[PDB]
Amino acid sequence: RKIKRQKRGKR
Amino acid sequence: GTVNWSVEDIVKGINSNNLESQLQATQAARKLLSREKQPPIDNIIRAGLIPKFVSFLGKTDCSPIQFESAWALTNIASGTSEQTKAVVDGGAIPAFISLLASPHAHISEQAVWALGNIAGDGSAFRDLVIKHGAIDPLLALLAVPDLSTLACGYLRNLTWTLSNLCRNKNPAPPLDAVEQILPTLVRLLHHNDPEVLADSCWAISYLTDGPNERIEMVVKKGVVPQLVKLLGATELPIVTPALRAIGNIVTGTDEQTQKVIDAGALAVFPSLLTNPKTNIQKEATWTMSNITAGRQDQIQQVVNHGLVPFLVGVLSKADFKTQKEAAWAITNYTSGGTVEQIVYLVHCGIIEPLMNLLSAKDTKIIQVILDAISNIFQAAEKLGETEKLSIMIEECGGLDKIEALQRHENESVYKASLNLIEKYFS
Repeated sequence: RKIKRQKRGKR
Repeated sequence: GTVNWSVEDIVKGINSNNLESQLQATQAARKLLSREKQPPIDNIIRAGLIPKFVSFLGKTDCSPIQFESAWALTNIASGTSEQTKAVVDGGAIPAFISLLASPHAHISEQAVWALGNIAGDGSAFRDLVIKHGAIDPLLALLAVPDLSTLACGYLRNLTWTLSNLCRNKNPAPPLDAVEQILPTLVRLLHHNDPEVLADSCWAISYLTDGPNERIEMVVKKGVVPQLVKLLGATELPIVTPALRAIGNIVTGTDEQTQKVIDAGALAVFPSLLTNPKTNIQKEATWTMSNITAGRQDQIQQVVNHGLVPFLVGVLSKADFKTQKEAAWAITNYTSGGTVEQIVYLVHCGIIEPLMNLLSAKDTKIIQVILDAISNIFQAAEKLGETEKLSIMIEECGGLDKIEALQRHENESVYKASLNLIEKYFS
C-alpha cells in the first residue's frame, strides 16, 4: 500500500 | 589590474616561466570565472588551462596561487556535467583532497567547495571522490568539541559538501561511507545555524530515500525527534527537507513509521496540511497517505490527532496534485481501517468532496476514488447501512457521476463504476 515515490559557484 | 583580462592574456601569463606572472594570470582567470554574466567557462577549458590550475594546486609555498587556482577550478566544476568532467579529468580530485589538510583555512574551505561540486555532479563522481579518500579528511575538519568554534561559512560549506556525498541514487552512496558520515551528520543536525540545519536535513532526506535498510541505518541513530522538531521550524528551507525526510521514513516499515508517530509528528500536521506553500501541503498529504497505509492503531492515532477533518479539507480545496495525494490517503485509510474508523471518516464529510473529485480528467484519481467508495460501501454492508450511503451519494450528485463513468475510456474505471451501480444503486 505504501508508495516510495546541486552545484554552487563562488561570487 | 587583474580585471577584464582576455583569455589570450591569461594564457600568456600562465605559460610564462614566472610564478608571480602565473599568479596574476590565475587571479585574472578567477575573476573572469566569478562574474554572474555568462562566465567564459568553455573558453577557459578550450584554452587548456585546467591542467595548469591543477598543477598550481600543489605549489605549497605559494598559497595565493593555490587559492586562486582552487577558486577558478571550483567555478569551472560548478557548471555543466561536461565542465565538471573536464575538471575531474585534469586530476583535480586528489589535489583537492590533499588541500583539505592545508594550514590556511580559506584554501581548505575552497577545496571543500570544489569537492562538493564534483561529488554533486552525480553518483559516479560522488563515488570517485569517495574512492580517493575524501571522507576521512572532511570529517577530520569537523572533529571539534564544539562546532560553534568554527567559522560559519566554513561549517556551512563542509555541511553542503557532506550532503552532496549523501546525494543521488542508482546507486545510492556506499553503505560504509554512509555509516562513516552519519555520526557527524547527526551532530550537524543538532547545530543552531539555519543553513547548516537545512543542508543536514537535505542529507538525511537523501539517505532515507531508498530501501528500508537505509531508512533503518538513519532511524537507528535516533534522529527522528530532531527531525520532528525541525519540522516545526519557522524557516521554510528547514521545513521542506525535514518533511521530505519524514515522508521517506514513513514509506518504510510500520515500526519506523511508529517511531515517527511516537516523536510527536502528527501534532505538526494541522499546520502542514494548511501550509500556504503548495509543495509543503502536497508533501504533507503524501506523508499522511503513507501513514494511513499502516496499522489500525496508527490510523487511530491519525484520528485522535484530529487529522481526518484536515484531509477532508484538503480534498475539498487544494492544488489538484495535493487532492490526488489526499484521495490516495483516503483509499489507504478505507482499505486498512476498522468499520468504526471508516464510519467516522464518513461522519467528517468525506463523501461530498470525494464525489466532486470524480469529475477530474485524471483517470488514476477516478480509480482511486472508486476503490475508496467500494471500501466504504463494504463497511456499510457490514453495518447494513448501504441504503443510507447510497442516498447520501445520490444527494450530492455522485450517482450521476458514476453513471457517466460507466461509459468511460479507461477499462478498470467503467468496470468498477458499473459494479457499484449494479450492487448498490438498483
